[PDB]
Amino acid sequence: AQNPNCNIMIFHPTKEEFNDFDKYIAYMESQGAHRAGLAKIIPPKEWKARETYDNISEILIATPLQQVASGRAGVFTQYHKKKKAMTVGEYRHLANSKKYQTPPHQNFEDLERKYWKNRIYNSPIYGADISGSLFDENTKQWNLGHLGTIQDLLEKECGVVIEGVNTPYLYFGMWKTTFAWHTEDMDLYSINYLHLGEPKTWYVVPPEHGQRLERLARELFPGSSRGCGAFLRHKVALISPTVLKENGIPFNRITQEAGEFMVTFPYGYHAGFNHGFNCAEAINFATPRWIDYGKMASQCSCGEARVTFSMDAFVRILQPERYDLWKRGQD
Ligand SMILES: O=C(O)CNC(=O)C(=O)O
Ligand SMILES: [Mg+2]
Ligand code: NI
Ligand SMILES: [Zn+2]
Repeated sequence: AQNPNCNIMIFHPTKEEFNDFDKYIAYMESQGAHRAGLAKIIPPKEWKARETYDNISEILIATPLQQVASGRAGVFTQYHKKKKAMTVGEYRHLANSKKYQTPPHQNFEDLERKYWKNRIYNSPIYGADISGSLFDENTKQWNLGHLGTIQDLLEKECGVVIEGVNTPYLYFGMWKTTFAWHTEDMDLYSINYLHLGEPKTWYVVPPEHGQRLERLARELFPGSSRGCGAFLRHKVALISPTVLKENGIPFNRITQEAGEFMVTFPYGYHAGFNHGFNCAEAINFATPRWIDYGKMASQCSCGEARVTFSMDAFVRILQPERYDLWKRGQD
């Protein structure tokens, strides 16, 4: 068995190997990358996402989200308070202000220490979940707006044609902006490209150990667990690495820098934080290996998780028994 300790693997494809996205994902899996839940892909030196980032300031962040924490420093939830619209240039200036800017630090480990000590005492503002793309249309390799769609994969594997579309999303971050512990919708893959700015630190639980994280979360968030049998789908709970280690939960960590891709694998729980002003692009995708994970994915039906249009068909076809209850949650 390849990668039996479930380490995060880092890949350096050549420009030739960067042509065929599906083939490269399957290669990485042949080497055991999926066992970690997360892999890094450093693009060949010949590649670029676009020519420059000098002209992005007028992108609008219609609904910036202030991430307000409750709990203790290593075990907390966050809620998203909606703020007034602002441009990317306005958000960048805000990120760099004395109130929000990255503190002085020695290295990524020192900054990570400071994040976990102090996150809860601040409420950073995240420009998350913005439909759009920063890939040039002429970028032919690993262009996250030109991937094969999940609806087409389902149709190719299973023969059933379904409605829905699959487009990318932009994330503009600042120091301390946080992504809570989650798997993707329908336990899909994700791919995330850090276009510019400061790093993103990731934590990940191997898919084979995801239920250990779920059991800890039920213990640590006992009201939420009574409310919903899949409350991590709400994407609000944070647990620090120190607390994970105290509770014996297997996990790994890695820091993504600008110009690098991360892939999350089906049922790989992940969480993390941004180091300072940055911009990432991410999208979900599927492969043949995903289908069995999609059929088994948990679902929130309490009403909180509320998701895209395109998840309907995935539930309907892969999980027909659960469909009626889940759809009630959506309505
Ligand atoms: O970058 C972020 O805030 C969150 N990203 C992801 O969870 C992802 O790409 O799957
Ligand atoms: Mg612009
Ligand atoms: Ni994710
Ligand atoms: Zn729920």
